[PDB]
Amino acid sequence: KMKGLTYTMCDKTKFTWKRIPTDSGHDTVVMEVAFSGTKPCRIPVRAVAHGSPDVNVAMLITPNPIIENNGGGFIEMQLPPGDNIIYVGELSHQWFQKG
Amino acid sequence: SRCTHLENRDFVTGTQGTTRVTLVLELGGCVTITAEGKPSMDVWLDSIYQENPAKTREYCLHAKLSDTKVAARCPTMGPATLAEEHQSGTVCKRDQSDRGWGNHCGLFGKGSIVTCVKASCEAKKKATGHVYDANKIVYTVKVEPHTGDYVAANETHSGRKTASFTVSSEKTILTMGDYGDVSLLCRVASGVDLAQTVILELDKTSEHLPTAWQVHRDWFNDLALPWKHEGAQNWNNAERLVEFGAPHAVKMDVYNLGDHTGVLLKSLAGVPVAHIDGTKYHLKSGHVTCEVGLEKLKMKGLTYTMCDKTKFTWKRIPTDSGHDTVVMEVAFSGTKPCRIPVRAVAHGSPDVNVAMLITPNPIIENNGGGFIEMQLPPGDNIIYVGELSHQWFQKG
Ligand SMILES: *[C@@H]1O[C@H](CO)[C@@H](O)[C@H](O)[C@H]1NC(C)=O
Repeated sequence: KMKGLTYTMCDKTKFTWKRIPTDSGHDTVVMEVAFSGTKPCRIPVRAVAHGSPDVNVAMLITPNPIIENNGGGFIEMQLPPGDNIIYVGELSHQWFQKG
Repeated sequence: SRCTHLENRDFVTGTQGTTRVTLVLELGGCVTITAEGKPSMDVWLDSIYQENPAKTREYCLHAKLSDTKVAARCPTMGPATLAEEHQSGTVCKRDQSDRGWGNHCGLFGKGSIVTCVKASCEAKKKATGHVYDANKIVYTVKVEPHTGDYVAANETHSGRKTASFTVSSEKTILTMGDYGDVSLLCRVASGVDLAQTVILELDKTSEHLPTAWQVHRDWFNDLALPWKHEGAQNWNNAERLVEFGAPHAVKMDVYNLGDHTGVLLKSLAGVPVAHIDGTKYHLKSGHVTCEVGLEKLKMKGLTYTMCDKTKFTWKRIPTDSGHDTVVMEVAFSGTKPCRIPVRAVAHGSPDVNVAMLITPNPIIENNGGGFIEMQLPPGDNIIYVGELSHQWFQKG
């Protein structure tokens, strides 16, 4: 079963990193975010090929990423080569993908 | 939407200037009707039935054989005879038996022999036929407004309306609550061939059989068994379940040809069933032709506030219905009646909304309204319900 598909989307303003986007060595990117609302909610995660904001290119490895009353901040994803911007609502981080 | 409960469906589409749509409605089909600026409607033929259709010919499946009586005569004395030959409810055969001296008979030759067996039907071994009357058959047509309410097949939509079409039923108007009126005229002769049709019925209490079968009139009259009409006392053609074994002196051998139920059931394999709800005999296949009047339907809540785009969640995530439509249901968390802000985008082209809704002007009410059905172009799309979104891939 998919957990929390009926949860509220999180407030896009209320994110911070705990751990900035990082290459895992498996072509995936890993990260962790904190969220500051007192809530269980669905994380608004996406990524953009730089200069093309319309097409979301985030292939998540963590499907339907969710923050819970304890736990949930960690996200893993895969991205196309070249410049990308990762977003977690209003958080963003320019990511360059190798090869 | 009743027509999501079925894997047979049709979609009918009128322009803004449409009135009186003409349909064929079939049992186990369902039609969704759409018109620009009108609420969409699910319309279906619910049932075709009659209370107590006229019993025709009964058939007997298994004979109960009794009172085998024999009489025989010596070769000069002409015909042997029994009173049985003239009684009701007997089967008889007349034949020639070899006779001679010691066959306790004067002369060597062939003597007349007659045998008669009393032949009733075995208890509950009847196949009764029934015939429909165009002056007493009821077609039932059902309608529901294609609202944002999802209700399962074991549950009933509160906006569901029913029209009976007897031959004595003219153009009938159903008030779809807040959605205005729909009118129906279904012509009961523009339907099933009731002269060609018999409801064949065996033992109703048979736990491992159909209640009845819908069978052709000529084929039913060609069943090769003993038969009688309602209230008649004795079987015509009782011969059909009795064999006589070749004569031996003063014997001819009466043999009961056994229960023919399995012979019938093999000839009824795959044949359309008919249900029997006590006195009501229902067809399970067949159709009617209707005109549906859309011209007095109203759009509900076009003057409601658009909903707060932030306050949505899924109850049920976007899903393929199998009809090329996508279905979903959303909750909304404002304490309100409001118009749902629904749209969809071809992925990478955010400007053109591609959501062809099947639920026009989708609305959330103080109870009900969250369900949405729509159609989308092939390839990648994003569905939105305000700030909710879901990437949808459309097949073919
Ligand atoms: C329909 O079936 C479901 C599943 O068994 C059940 O939860 C529900 O109460 C049923 N509805 C009605 C009205 O029978």
